[PDB]
Amino acid sequence: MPKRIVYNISSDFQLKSLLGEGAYGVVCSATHKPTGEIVAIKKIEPFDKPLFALRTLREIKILKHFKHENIITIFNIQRPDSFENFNEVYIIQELMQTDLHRVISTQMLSDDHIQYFIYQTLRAVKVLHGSNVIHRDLKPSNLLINSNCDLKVCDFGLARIIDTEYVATRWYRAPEVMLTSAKYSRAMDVWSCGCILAELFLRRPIFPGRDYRHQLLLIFGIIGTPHSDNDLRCIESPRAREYIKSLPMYPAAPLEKMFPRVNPKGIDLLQRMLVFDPAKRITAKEALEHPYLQTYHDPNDEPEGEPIPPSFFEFDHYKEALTTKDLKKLIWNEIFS
Ligand SMILES: Nc1ncnc2c1ncn2[C@@H]1O[C@H](COP(=O)(O)OP(=O)(O)O)[C@@H](O)[C@H]1O
Ligand SMILES: [Mg+2]
Repeated sequence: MPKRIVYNISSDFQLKSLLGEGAYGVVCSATHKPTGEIVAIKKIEPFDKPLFALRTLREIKILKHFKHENIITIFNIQRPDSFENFNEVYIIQELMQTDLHRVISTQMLSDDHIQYFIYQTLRAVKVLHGSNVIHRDLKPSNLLINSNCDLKVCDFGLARIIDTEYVATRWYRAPEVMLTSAKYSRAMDVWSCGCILAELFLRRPIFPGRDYRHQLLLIFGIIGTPHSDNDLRCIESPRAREYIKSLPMYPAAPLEKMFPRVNPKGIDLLQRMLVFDPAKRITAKEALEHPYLQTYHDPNDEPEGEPIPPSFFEFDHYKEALTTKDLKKLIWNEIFS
């Protein structure tokens, strides 16, 4: 483990390996000496900028509010010693074996495993959506996987309650999001799920855009360029509609020929997810009922979720901006709840 990685945690924990390292979070596996149980600990420094603190607060509230087989299980959160020296949050969770990005990049998955993985992802999206929560950052690296192929979603800080900012990786973001100030919608998560399913089939990301322009170019190269007014109707900005009209007119690609080895039923489901008009995209519930997933579908074992009021994230609607001191107290009081 790199010496540059410093955790200020209980002596009952012995850090083992670095699992993830970014500008927002750092994740390591650790041995809980007292029990010999190995866990994952996510370290976050949330108070340099408001966006980091907001992301931290949403992540911990969602983690502590949800209980679902396809949502990572949180075990504990370190209790800070003093409000003054409180500058790091440590989230203790169940240790998973790997993540779907690593699996896709290292394994030749069978159609059955692809079905099971997308099924579990959609089952988690169903409960979030039924609770009026959109994830906004679904992608393979945020899907945790165990040896028995159980999949659990993580990284809930970019979530919003449906009623500078961190944004999802461009490769998995819905087109309408990069074309205007689109209203939050469940359809954006479904788009990400479509990108994840396409990636499972292709074994590499399907829309690896180098930038905003390129991303839209790759997307339309596959789903087809919306041409008529009716198609361009979902786009609010007239400037955005004009820009789309300046792109080449691509027809929808023949996926049956683009994926001759893939299960036809899987391609059908994929085409129902990667639709330009967000309103025409299949819902998570409908996707679970799709023939491609009949082996796993169980209408009596797919939690619908319970509505969460927007006030759960009341801070997202503040007029007079929140100070970092305001956010520090909010996170502190959430830890002790
Ligand atoms: N509970 C966990 N068990 C095993 N690995 C994990 C766990 N949580 C995160 N990871 C690893 O750490 C990476 C980053 O974690 P993530 O929670 O997505 O934070 P970030 O906000 O930095 O993306 C994941 O992509 C995964 O490889
Ligand atoms: Mg992540």
